[PDB]
Amino acid sequence: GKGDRRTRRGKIWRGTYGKYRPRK
Amino acid sequence: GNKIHPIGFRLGITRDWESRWYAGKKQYRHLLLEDQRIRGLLEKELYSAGLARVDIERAADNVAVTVHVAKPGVVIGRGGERIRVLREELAKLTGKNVALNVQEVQNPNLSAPLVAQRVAEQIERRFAVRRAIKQAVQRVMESGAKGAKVIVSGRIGGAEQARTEWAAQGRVPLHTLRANIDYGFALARTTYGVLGVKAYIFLGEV
Amino acid sequence: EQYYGTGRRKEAVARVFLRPGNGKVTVNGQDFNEYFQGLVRAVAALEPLRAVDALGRFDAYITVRGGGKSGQIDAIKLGIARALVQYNPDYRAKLKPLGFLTRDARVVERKKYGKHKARRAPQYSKR
Amino acid sequence: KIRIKLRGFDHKTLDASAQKIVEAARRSGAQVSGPIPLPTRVRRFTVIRGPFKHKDSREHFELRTHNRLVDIINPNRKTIEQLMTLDLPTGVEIEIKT
Amino acid sequence: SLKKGVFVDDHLLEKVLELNAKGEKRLIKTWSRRSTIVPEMVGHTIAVYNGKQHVPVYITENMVGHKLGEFAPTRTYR
Amino acid sequence: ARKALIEKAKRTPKFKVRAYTRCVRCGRARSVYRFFGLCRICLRELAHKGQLPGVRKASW
Amino acid sequence: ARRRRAEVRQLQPDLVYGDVLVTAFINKIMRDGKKNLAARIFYDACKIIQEKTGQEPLKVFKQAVENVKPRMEVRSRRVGGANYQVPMEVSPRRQQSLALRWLVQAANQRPERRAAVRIAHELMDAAEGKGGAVKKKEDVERMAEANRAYAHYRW
RNA sequence: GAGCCCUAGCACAGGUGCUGCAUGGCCGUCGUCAGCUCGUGCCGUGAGGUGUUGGGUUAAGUCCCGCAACGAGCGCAACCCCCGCCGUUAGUUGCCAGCGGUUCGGCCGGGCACUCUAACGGGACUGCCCGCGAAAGCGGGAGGAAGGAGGGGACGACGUCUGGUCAGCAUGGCCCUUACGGCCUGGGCGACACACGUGCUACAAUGCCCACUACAAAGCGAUGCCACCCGGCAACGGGGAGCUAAUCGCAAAAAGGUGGGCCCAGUUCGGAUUGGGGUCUGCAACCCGACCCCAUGAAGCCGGAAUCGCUAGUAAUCGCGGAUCAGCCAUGCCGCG
Ligand SMILES: [Mg+2]
Ligand SMILES: [Mg+2]
Ligand SMILES: [Mg+2]
Ligand SMILES: [Mg+2]
Repeated sequence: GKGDRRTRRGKIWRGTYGKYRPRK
Repeated sequence: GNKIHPIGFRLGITRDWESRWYAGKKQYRHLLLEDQRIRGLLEKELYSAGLARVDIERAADNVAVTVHVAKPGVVIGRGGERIRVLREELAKLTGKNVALNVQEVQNPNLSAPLVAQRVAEQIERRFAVRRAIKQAVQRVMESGAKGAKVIVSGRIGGAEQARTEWAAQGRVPLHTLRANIDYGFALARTTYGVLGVKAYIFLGEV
Repeated sequence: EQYYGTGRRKEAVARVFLRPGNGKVTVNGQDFNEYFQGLVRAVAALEPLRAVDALGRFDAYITVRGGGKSGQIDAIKLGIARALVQYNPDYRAKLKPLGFLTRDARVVERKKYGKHKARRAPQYSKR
Repeated sequence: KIRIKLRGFDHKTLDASAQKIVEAARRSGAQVSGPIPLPTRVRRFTVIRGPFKHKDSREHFELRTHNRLVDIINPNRKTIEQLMTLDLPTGVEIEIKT
Repeated sequence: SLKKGVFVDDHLLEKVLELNAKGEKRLIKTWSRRSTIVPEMVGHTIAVYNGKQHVPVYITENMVGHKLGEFAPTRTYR
Repeated sequence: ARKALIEKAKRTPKFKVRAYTRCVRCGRARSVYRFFGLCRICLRELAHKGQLPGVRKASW
Repeated sequence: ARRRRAEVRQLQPDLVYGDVLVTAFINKIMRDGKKNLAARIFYDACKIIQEKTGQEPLKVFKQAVENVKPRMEVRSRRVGGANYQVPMEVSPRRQQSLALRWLVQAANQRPERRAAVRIAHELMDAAEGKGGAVKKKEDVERMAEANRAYAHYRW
């Protein structure tokens, strides 16, 4: 989970946005 | 090494700040650096006066410096040719218009920062610590005080072993917030090293 | 025509408004079971009624704001209770026994320095 | 409708200083909409107590900007009398608007 | 890693371009290990400083795009 | 070094990257709170004296 | 507990059968304070007791527990030398504690993939009196008997 | 040869050079432990003792009773802050709560009721009842938001550890004064056969993925937050409105709830490692930045001997913010819920 850049959860944890969690 | 600075501890009640001016992230920073170098030069070339507090109020290009002393006639000059040069030394570096009030301590034996300063003085004139302390407390206790205490830290009498003398009288409820305890810290450069003086004087209540 | 008690519980505040007669319950312009949608405990918020016998015979319009859901459930539980004591000083001696009437002071205790977490303390290794 | 903001580190000398600004506007103007307290912007500092290596144990310092607000519905000079200079605010500030 | 220039140092280029009018010098020693190896100005050998000394690095085609520092390692037995 | 250094940190240098802070009294590099140009120590110091206004003993 | 006796922390009645014993058991199911998810499980599991037997869940439940309460157990003890597994009567409050704890542990030892099932089949296997909970319970009781020789040390 | 600025000398500068066993200051620690004392009287040749001990009681040397002591001081408690309940003052944040217009967004007239915001007060006292007690007090019951220190802070006695720190700073001594000062460029503090501490992320079905779905609780932002448009799978790049910010923005809360997928597998668990293409900040990202997307997908199936935390809104678990700060190696810390 939190370790995976390419998950939603990954993104949240990491602070970032992108393809795997967009900004709406 | 425990024990809070008993002014810090009292800022809410029993003790106000020595800079009462408002500001905001933009210039608070320099309204400080200047603000300080002021009480900087002041403390040095005003020693002889013997200065307790040194409040400061502000409101943009005015600055109500209020040097408290017990030797007012030393800030002044003859009619006023010291106090003239100084309000001019202030505006020298400060790009501002310097109000420069003066106040007096009715009793300098209730002004801890002096009581300390006093004891420091004696120390540099190779005096007798234990006694100085002994007297200073008495002096203070004499002039109406509800309790008081003084600490010299260490290297007493030139001793290789640093030590710590202290004497106390009346109350000094340091844990009671509603105290009103002037605190003052004199330094004391000697030939063989720094000692440190701490003066406490207790007055207040309800 | 109208009845009010304020409930609070841990950041969450309840605006409760009782009206006579019915059974339905608005919360924040939403049906009760629509707001607390399959959250097992919600059925609890209206337990003050069940205890007085006004199980159904009141309508309720509700605002509820503050932090989080399960608190709100309890917040209401006070509103409801307070609101209906102010429709009957006689609604004391039955609600107080089960005390739906006590605010409940228990807040997040505060994170302290040196600890990890208020009480949870760091990990000692000794050797 | 003259509307004024007042900031301040000192919660006492605002409810004090900028609420004489309600006498000198009901006594000399007409209608006032009383003092309104804006929530506060609390800047905090966390400082490690010792000069060296004592990472647990520090001390907590706040710097709290209080915010008060005043509304009056009277743009006349029967008011702007006291309400330009008639002082008792010393660590305060003013926002002037309508 | 950029895409708006190849942040290569003036002082070095100046010295390469001006060597690019019949210029085949080895004596060429830089300190800008930070500068990109730039499209085709190869053939030469550049002495790159590693913090202790410059190093005879021969520069070939297969090795463009890389920085100079990549060829002058800074620490010992690795 | 801490002098040729307290000094050097005053020159606006080539490239602004090199621009660092420094406790304006206790003349010092690290933990420099920007709202005060003050090193966490030479800072807890003045605060205790009340020489930084509004600044206070926090407690909740 | 140096000063006091500590009050048996008092629990909030089951908002669905009205039973303190149930909440207790719901809490023991709970992980990281997911009380919602926990109750889903207990109830979905009561679902799976109708769908499988004629009688009432609250009844299977009460009963399963009853069978899993141990009556004696060994408490360890200092003597001049090494230690002694000393059998002694198990207090009612603890009986309860152990039962529930064991039911939940035994449950998540079972093979079926979904929690509510595991909880249910274990509850079922218990009132019939043959779950792995009732097992690790006769193990205690038996072991307190093995050590019947040292029952002259009970405080 | 006024000041200023140059080169040659001079008095001096500079030193994060040594000594925390010369020091100040500040901190840690036993320890928020229930203690450490003094004045006078008294006892003892004296060091000292009595007081402070004893019986009851407290969280406490807290109070009660007793007593050659009777009182004080630094402690404890209280005086201060936050969190619970209620009131007064106050209306760009609250609402049909009540009514009307609503393009059906508290948006618009309109009102502060309520919620909140923040100032000030009230409230709890063993005050009340029963039982035990000589008393302090203990156990229980009432009423009350709260009951016996209601909950969390701030607050650290006399002293101890020749504790810590001369590299924050201050300082005695000592030592270098075309160099132990200074300036720069580059390297280093990031090395890696190993070994420990503290953490993070896991080893999965009470789970993982993708979708839809306001439950908001501290804080920060005008060389900033950046809505909203458009380009791009995205990082981000154009544009570009609003806020000196209870008004605008960061901002998505996440765990949850609903739907669907995976079906027990080293897997749709886990995301290490490596290849590649890019984005940004920055003079500059080789040594040595973070971020996006494609590929690659490691060890890990819950951990020996040991061993750590926590007694309730605590532990566990889920996100949110901030300080330093160009960017960032933050999984750290300080805080929110
Ligand atoms: Mg030492
Ligand atoms: Mg020291
Ligand atoms: Mg050392
Ligand atoms: Mg030592």
